[PDB]
Amino acid sequence: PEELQKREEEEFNTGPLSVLTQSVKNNTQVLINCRNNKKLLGRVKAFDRHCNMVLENVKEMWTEVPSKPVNKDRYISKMFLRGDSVIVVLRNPLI
Amino acid sequence: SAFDLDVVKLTAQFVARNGRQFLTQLMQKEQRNYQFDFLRPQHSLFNYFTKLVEQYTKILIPPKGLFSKLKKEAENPREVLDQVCYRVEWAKFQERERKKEEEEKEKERVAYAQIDWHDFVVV
Amino acid sequence: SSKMLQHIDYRMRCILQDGRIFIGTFKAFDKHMNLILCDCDEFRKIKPKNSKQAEREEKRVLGLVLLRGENLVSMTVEGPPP
Amino acid sequence: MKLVRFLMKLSHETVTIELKNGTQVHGTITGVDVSMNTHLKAVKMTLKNREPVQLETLSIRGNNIRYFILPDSLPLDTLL
Amino acid sequence: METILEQQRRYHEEKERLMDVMAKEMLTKKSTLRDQINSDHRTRAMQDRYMEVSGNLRDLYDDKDGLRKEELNAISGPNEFAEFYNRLKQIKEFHRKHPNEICVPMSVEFEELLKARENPSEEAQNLVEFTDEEGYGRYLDLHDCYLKYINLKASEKLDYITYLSIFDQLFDIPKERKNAEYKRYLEMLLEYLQDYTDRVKPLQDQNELFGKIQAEFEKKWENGTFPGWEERAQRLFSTKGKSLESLDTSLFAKNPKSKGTKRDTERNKDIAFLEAQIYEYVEILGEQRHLTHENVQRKQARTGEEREEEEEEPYWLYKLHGLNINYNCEICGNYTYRGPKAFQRHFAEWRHAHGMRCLGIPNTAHFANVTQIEDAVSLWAKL
Amino acid sequence: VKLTAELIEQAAQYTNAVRDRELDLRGYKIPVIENLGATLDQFDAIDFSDNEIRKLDGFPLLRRLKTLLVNNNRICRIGEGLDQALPCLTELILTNNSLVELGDLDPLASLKSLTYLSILRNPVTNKKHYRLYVIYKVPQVRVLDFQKVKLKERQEAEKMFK
Amino acid sequence: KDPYFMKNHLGSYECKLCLTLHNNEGSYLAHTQGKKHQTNLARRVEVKKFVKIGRPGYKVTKQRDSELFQIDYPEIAEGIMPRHRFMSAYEQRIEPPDRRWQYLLMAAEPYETIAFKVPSREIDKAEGKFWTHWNRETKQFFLQ
RNA sequence: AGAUUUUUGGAGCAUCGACCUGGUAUUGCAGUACCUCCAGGAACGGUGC
Repeated sequence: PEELQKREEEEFNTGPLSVLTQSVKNNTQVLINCRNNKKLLGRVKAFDRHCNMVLENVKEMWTEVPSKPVNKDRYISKMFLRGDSVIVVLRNPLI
Repeated sequence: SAFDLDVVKLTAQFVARNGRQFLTQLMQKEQRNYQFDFLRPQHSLFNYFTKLVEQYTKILIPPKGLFSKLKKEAENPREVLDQVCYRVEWAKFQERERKKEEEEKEKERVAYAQIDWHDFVVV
Repeated sequence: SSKMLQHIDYRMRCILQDGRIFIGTFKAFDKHMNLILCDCDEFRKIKPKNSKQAEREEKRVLGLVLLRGENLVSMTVEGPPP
Repeated sequence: MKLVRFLMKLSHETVTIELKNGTQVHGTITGVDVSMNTHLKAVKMTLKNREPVQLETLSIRGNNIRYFILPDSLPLDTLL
Repeated sequence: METILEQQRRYHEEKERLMDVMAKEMLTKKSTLRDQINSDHRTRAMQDRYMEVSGNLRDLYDDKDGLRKEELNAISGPNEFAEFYNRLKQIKEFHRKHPNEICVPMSVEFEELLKARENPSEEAQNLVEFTDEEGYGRYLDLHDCYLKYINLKASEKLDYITYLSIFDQLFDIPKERKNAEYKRYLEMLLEYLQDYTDRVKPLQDQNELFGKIQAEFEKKWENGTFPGWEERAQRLFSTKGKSLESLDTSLFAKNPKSKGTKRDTERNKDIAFLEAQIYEYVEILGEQRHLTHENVQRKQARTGEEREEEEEEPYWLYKLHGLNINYNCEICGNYTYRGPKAFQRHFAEWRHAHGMRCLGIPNTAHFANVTQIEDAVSLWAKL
Repeated sequence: VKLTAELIEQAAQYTNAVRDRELDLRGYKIPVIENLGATLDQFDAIDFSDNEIRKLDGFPLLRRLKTLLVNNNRICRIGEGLDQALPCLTELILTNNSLVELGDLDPLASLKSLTYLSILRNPVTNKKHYRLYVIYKVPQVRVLDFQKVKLKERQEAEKMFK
Repeated sequence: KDPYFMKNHLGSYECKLCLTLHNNEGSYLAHTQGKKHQTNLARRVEVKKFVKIGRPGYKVTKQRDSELFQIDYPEIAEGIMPRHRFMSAYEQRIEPPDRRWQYLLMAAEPYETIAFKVPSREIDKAEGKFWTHWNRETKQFFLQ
């Protein structure tokens, strides 16, 4: 109800996902690590309690060995990532 | 109706290669005890046989493909589109002429049903 | 909705988590992504491990197979109900 | 709010669901449930280092799907 | 076989039927863009079929020049005709009429009320050649090209409006180097733009337009298509200026200009041809690009609800009354009746009277319950 | 009555006694085999008993097929493009045929994965050195007419027709 | 407003949709809600007045043909052709006795009708589109 | 609908199936893992580390 929604908003604003609340406040890009060693850099448009994120204008980079591995990357306009494959989520990336 | 159509096509192919109106390959076959009821104009198949003979005569034209090759109809889609547009314009003009003829017939029927039929004068 | 019950009792092929494909008549399903495939056949691809060797797929028929939802990845339709 | 309700309100959209074991199925998603079960029709599936095959119908589960890719002509404000 | 007589007339009749179908398609009005695009694709397919039939009919003239000496001869004639008539004198026991000699090409080149598509074009679909975002030639999909440009540039400082402004240039300075990796994306963007231009107008001659573009690239673009008042003459491949026309003509056959560089006329000729094709597609389809930019600006300036609205566009009655009970009436040709009261009502009717009038019995009240003809004849003879 | 897709779609496709998918097509009397690609490579054995097929040809590309039953027919000639259509063929039942010449089994050696063969009740087996010629033609076949190959038979096949 | 409930001749209520009867007023309002009622609801002059008439003198010339009359008319400057019609002699202004013949009359808009009596029963056809002609270049009317 | 059994993630060696040669006893009625033993060769394949 309303009390459960207020408790969910308090847990999203003051809990572990509050950095994810930084993704929807100032629209800043976040760095999410996947299970297949694919780092996704981009802001989050929508989130939930199960860490399911909706990213807009994201860039997915990974290392693929053909020797030395190359940093082959791609750019997606809109994407959705489940919370089961999320390993580490960084609020402020380096570059 | 395939055998009669094949016989009509054979008669149209044999009559188109004649050098005269009555000196053909079908006028002499009528006196050779060969029954051909499609040569008489009283039958309904004579109107189709005349169209088949006209198509066989048009297939022997010098631009029909015997001594020349068509380039505008075979290697120009714009010429075919212009011909289709001219045919559509001719069909629209024929439909407008038919509508004008129907309007004139309706005006004549309105004028004939409104005239006085009691003013009789014998001179 | 009832999209899972629309393809019931048809010759469907479900992809496993290990890479195998089980083709059979999925007659019964549940909410936990379980499948009851009557006259099922599982095909698993073998690695060539060479330069000139080709890639083959060993197929074995088991009959009625009860596949759990923890190993099933995706199910596709292959053939109509006979 | 949960993200399953935003994914359940999607019909006749050409999306691309990338699975966990190197599989990616691109097709028109026709059905989505609360358990993230994606039922699509006339899709193309490409496995890990394999040829992309074409399937008339497919039904991917919720736990086997790793990521999703939506087209650019899809508003996220009205779906949430 | 009459290849010069029957086959040429059949090809001429097929060409006339195709021209009549094209005139009937062009005379009818259009209401939607997708239906007009489907009608244009069907007309292009019919024009291609008519061109193939005309090319197959134009090659049947080798033996005609040899057979015209025997066909036009007046000494011959009814002998071979009588031989062919004796060959056509087989068994006529196949009692079957075939009116599909000329009506079948007329019906194959027509459409139905439920689906406006021809019989050879029944398997054609507009969704297999154009995407939903393009709108069957209304707009152009540029999201994948913008994503490829953002992946090649390796920077997130380029939005869709900046990519549309960079793609709007035709002869200005490029945003990247000509010898960089942007040419591999530009060739794909030109190959997509050529398919988008060929899909937007299927009735236009694509081969003649490609030949004209190749002639303009060879005779004009390779000989200084951009004169000046280093600024006098510019080369697209070498990317260097020239003092006069004689110096450019002497340097056109030079050793670095032929194959002694990484952007010479030997290796970078396909990239220059793709850039010229992209410039021709941008100059020919600039209105479609402006409409796509206006649609992108309207989608970006709208809210979520406006974008979502734009993206969405009885046995008991039969058992109580005595029905469903089979009854045989031998008078009216052993007919069936599903009720005793229904049979009693149909006994004093027009059908039973017409059945009894064939036997010669008058319609009276004594033959009301009469069913068999042998009993009715005896009842008529007894009275 | 010719063979089409309606005869294959209405046929009974089930599991056989060898734990494989087989479609029964007995009692059809099809003079030619065509349009067999409607199975979408979902069968391993195809039965063609009681048929009037004069030549075994016109087979589409099927990689899932592993057994062919052409028993009780009138096959006089054999096709040459059979190895390119069935690469995983292992069992071939060509019993009760009209093979008379020894050259009819020369395309039959084109199948490299063939291990089972049945050419019994045929006039080609009545001639002398028929099994030796069949062993010398296709050495990959291990079972010919419900009988295993022999080392002395292989030596006699390699010695003859030198 | 129920169009099925009516009042009988005995002070009762009658439903014609389901053909049911009700004695009191409380049973008619309770009969609309039910299975049978829901099943029955689910199962169920200007051109004639503006014509100028000056009556000029016509010029008709008849000729006995064998296998046709020619009427010379002035220029009418209109597309309306003069129409010919065969009528009986029973209708007249003064109605003379012994009138038992037919008359073919041709009429136009600016001119008066010219009528010729035909003593024969059927020797020709008085149809307009069959055997009549009107040359507007010479303004000559013929009918055969 | 997020806490261990299903759905918000543990991501050269050993064994088995075959292939080919000889001796050996069982001739038997059942819905079955498997199915007599010994000797010789293999330049066959699958699984885990």
